[PDB]
This record gives sequence, C-alpha cells and structure tokens, in this order.
Amino acid sequence: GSHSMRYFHTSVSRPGRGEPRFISVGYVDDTQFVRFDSDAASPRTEPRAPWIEQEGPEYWDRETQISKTNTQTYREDLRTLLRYYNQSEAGSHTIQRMSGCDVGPDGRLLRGYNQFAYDGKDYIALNEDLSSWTAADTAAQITQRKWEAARVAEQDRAYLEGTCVEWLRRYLENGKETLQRADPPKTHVTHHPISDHEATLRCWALGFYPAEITLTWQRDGEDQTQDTELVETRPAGDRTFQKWAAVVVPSGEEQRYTCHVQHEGLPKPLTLRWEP
Amino acid sequence: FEDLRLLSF
Amino acid sequence: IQRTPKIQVYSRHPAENGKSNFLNCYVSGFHPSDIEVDLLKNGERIEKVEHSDLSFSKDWSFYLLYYTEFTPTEKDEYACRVNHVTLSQPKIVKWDRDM
Repeated sequence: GSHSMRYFHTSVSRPGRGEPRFISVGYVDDTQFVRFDSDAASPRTEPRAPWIEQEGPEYWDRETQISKTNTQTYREDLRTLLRYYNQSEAGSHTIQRMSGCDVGPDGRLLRGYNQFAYDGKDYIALNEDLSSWTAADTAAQITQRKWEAARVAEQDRAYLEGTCVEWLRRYLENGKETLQRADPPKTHVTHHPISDHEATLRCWALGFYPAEITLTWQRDGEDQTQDTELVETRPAGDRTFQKWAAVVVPSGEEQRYTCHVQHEGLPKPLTLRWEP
Repeated sequence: FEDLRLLSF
Repeated sequence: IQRTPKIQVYSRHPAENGKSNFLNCYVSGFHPSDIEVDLLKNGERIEKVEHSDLSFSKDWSFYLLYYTEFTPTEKDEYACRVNHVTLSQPKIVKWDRDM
C-alpha cells in the first residue's frame, strides 16, 4: 500500500553540562532503520534494520558527516531562540524536526513534510504546497522572513520530490520482506469480575504490523467510545505492536458487547465476543 | 537518506 | 509548560510461567525528553536494562521503550519506576499479566 519515510531530530540544551546533544533517527513506516547520537563515544550513523546494512561505506560516511554538521546547526538554533524569545541562559530547551515524504502504492509522492518545534510547541512548518511556510508566532516569523529571502522552500521541495521519494522506493524494495508485509493482529477477549454487579471485558490485539489499528467496543451494536478505556498502541520489541480496549459491563450483560477490529492485514474487519 | 539542514533559524 | 509520561508495563509475549520472555516499560506522551526509567524485580532494580532510541510522535511528545529479558514466575513481582520533571515523586506501575 502507501508508505512513509520520516527523520526525527531532537536537540536538547543542558547549560552547565556541556553542549546540546543531537539525536537523529530514521523510519520507514513503523520501522526504525538508522540512528545517530552525538553523545556516543564515537558518533556515527548506525544501521538499525537488516535491509539498510547493505548500503556502502559512502552512505554511512556521508550520513555521519551530515549529522555531525546538523549537530552544530541545532546548537546555533538553540542560541538563536534564546534571543528570539528573550530567554535566559539558565534553562534547558529543545528543538525538534520532522522531515520526510509519503508515497502511494505506485511510489508516487503523496506529500512532503518539513516542520519544527521549540520546547514541544509548533515553531515553523513547510506547508503542503512545499512553497510557503506557517510560522506559529512572531519569533518564527523572523525565521520565515530569513528562509523566504534565501528561498529555502525551493530546496526543500527538491529534496522531497527527488531524494526522499527515490530512497524510500529503494528501501521499500530492499526491505520488501518486512516493509511490505502486514502482520494481522492476534485477538482475544478476557473477562474479569470487578464485583458482584460489574465485570471488565478486555479486547486484545497482539503481534500486528504496522501500528495503525482500530479497536472498538459496541453495546447492542452501538459504539461505546465514551465508556471505553483505550490504551496507547505500544511496541512489543519484536517489530510488532499491541493494543487493548476495555469496557465495564453490568453482570449478565456480557453477550451484548462486541469487539471490532480493523487492521491492514485483515481481509475483513473482525467481530469478537467474550467466550466462556 | 537525509540531507544537511538548509539554513539556520 | 510540560507533559507527564503515560506508562505501560507489559510482556512481549503472553506471560507463561517458567518461560523466557521480555519485560517492557513503554513511556510516551512526555515532554521534555529527559526521563528516568527502572525495571524492578521484587522491588529491586534490574541491571543492564536496554532502551530504544529517542523519538517522538506527531504532537512532538516523546516515547521510549525500556526492556529486559525475564522468566516470569507466580511468586516474582515486577514493576516499572518512572521519574520525570512533571513528577514530584517517582511513579511505580506494577506488572499485571492482563494489562
């Protein structure tokens, strides 16, 4: 189906404790495949998935230099935002970036991204047109004016329409065994009495890839969104993900509840119930 | 593959 | 302003007494990224726990997976202990086989 490539950058200042640490990690869909950490004893771009290991020395050398220079750029940016937001040298601050592209089944560009945050809040983002910017505030507008003057968006567009899609296509082919395999959820419902009058029904989904999934409870065929406890989808550590959804039901009314599961790996949505 | 940052803030 | 971590403690595979597994602590939705996570066995810290590389979600909040090999028994109790700037005191979440 459709696929994504994403690079996630995190730079964090630590006044009194050296220079800001830089981390870059790369993903295809929900699979991480590269990392770089400036705090590593010997910082280097390193493989984190089997299908990227075949990339030659030039790949690792270039990406390492790129992350080394990026480390310095984010340190400059952290100093800059202290000025733009009139902040002291005392506090720790964070810059984040998300960059990448989505492609469809045929590998054509669906859209590109280049967006930044400061201390967890939107700072500046490339719009979907890949030609204009959204600045969150008057500080980010200073960056926007600077980036407009230098025609940064044009260069972003070039990367996103070329390099980004080209390499995503390559990774998808080289990792087709895993990147192009959906693992459906293994499902079951558990039942736990809470008291003489109430019981918990918990609907489980395990071992699925990718992470996107829909898990819902219905009572007499009606969605129980408000009364459902839904945990965040979580990694199992073996590439797969897990999720559950729980409802508190009146004792004796268990069979009026149905769990519904949708996932890319399922030909048709699943309906399941408590089965004693 | 990721490229250099294009320009500082 | 800051965001406190959501915390989940769980096993990679369904828990099966006497059988090798992985004990996971997933922390997510937090900001800033600095966070302290221990895995506990009967109240004591497990040594050499590993974790995933720092990444974040669409809303910029961070997530990390901490994990270690373990063989569950009926008597052994496991938990995760988390500290973060948003927390005045470390938060302990106990491992529960059906959560």
